[PDB]
Parts: sequence; C-alpha cells; structure tokens
Amino acid sequence: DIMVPSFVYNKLPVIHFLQEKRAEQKLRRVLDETYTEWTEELDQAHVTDAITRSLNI
Amino acid sequence: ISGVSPLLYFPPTTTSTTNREDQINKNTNIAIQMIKR
Repeated sequence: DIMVPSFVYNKLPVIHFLQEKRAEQKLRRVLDETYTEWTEELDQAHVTDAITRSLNI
Repeated sequence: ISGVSPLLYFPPTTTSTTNREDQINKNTNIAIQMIKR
C-alpha cells in the first residue's frame, strides 16, 4: 500500500524519458535507411547508331 | 574531279516507299531487343 507504490512513482519519469528516447532512436534509424536509387539506362543514341548500321548506311 | 565521269548521279531515292509504319516498327523491334539484353 505504501512502499512499492512510492518506488513505482519514483521510477515513472526515468522510464518515460528512456522510452521516448528509444522511440526517437527508432524513427531516426527508419529515416537513416532511406536512400534514393538513381538508375542508369542504355542511351538511345547507341540504339539509333545500331539502327543506322543495320541499314548498311 | 579530273576525268569525264560516266554517269549523272541521281538521288539514291529508289525505295521511297519505306512506309513510316514499318520503318519505325523495325526500329522499335531493334530498340526493345537491345534493352532486354
């Protein structure tokens, strides 16, 4: 009725702070893993050049 | 250009009938081919 309740009450703030920090850490890790994937595709100029060669020009 | 040439070179237009449809079509076939490889 008296002791354990008081110590739980004393615990509450630190645990709340640590859990908030942990959630912020999770969000930070989520953000840090995001990278934009710029792909490179075969230039169509080569395709045009091949087309010209096939024509025997 | 010394020397009398034998011919009056005409424009090489001989197959002007190269319907844009089939001309572009073959280009697309080649284009799709190169990309897949």
